Amino acid sequence: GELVGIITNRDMRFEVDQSKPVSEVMTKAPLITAKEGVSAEAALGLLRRHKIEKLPIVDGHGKLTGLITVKDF
Amino acid sequence: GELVGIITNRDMRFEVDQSKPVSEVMTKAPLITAKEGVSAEAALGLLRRHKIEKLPIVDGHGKLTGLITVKDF
Ligand SMILES: Nc1ncnc2c1ncn2[C@@H]1O[C@H](COP(=O)(O)OP(=O)(O)OP(=O)(O)O)[C@@H](O)[C@H]1O
Ligand SMILES: Nc1ncnc2c1ncn2[C@@H]1O[C@H](COP(=O)(O)OP(=O)(O)OP(=O)(O)O)[C@@H](O)[C@H]1O
Ligand SMILES: [Mg+2]
Ligand SMILES: [Mg+2]
Repeated sequence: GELVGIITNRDMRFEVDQSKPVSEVMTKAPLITAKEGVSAEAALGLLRRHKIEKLPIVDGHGKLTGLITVKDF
Repeated sequence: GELVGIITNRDMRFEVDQSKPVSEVMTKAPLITAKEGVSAEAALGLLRRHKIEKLPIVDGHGKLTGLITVKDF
C-alpha cells in the first residue's frame, strides 16, 4: 500500500515492448507531493515551480489519498 | 551570440502577463545538448534518458548550430 512512484506517458512514449512491467519504467520515489486539503493555488504553484503536470496528495503517513493533474486547471 | 537557455511552452503555460521578457521565464544554461552530426538514435536516447523533448545541437565552441525535437521522431 505504499506510493512507490508515478508512471506517465512521457515515461512510456517510446517503449516498444508493451509487456514490460511498470516497475522498470516508472519514476521512483521520492516524488513532489502535497498534503491533504491543499488549495488549488498552492497546487498550481507547485506544478509551476517543479515544472511537472502531476501532484500526488498524501496523508500524514505518506499514504496516497489523491492526485491533481494540470487537466483540472 | 551565446546559447543562454531554452524557452518552451511548459515554461510559459500559466504566465498571465504576456509582456514579460524571455529572460525571466527561460530555463537558463547549462542545458542538455548534443554535438554536430549526432545520429537519430543518439538524440532519441538522450531525450529518453533526460526525459525532455528538445535537444540543442552545438559545435566544438559551444555555439548553437541546430535543434532536435520529439516532433521529428
Ligand atoms: N509529482 C511528480 N514528482 C516527480 N516526478 C514527476 C511527477 N509527476 C511527473 N513526474 C515525472 O516527470 C516527467 C514528466 O512529467 P509530466 O507528468 O509533466 O509529463 P507528461 O504528462 O507525461 O508529458 P507530455 O504531456 O509532454 O507527454 C516524467 O518522467 C514523470 O514521471
Ligand atoms: N535540452 C533541455 N535541457 C534542459 N532543460 C530542457 C531542455 N529542453 C527542455 N527543457 C526544459 O524542460 C521542461 C520541459 O521540457 P519539454 O520541452 O519536454 O516540455 P514541453 O514540450 O513544453 O512540454 P508539454 O508538451 O508537456 O507542454 C521545460 O522547463 C523546458 O524549459
Ligand atoms: Mg503536457
Ligand atoms: Mg509533450
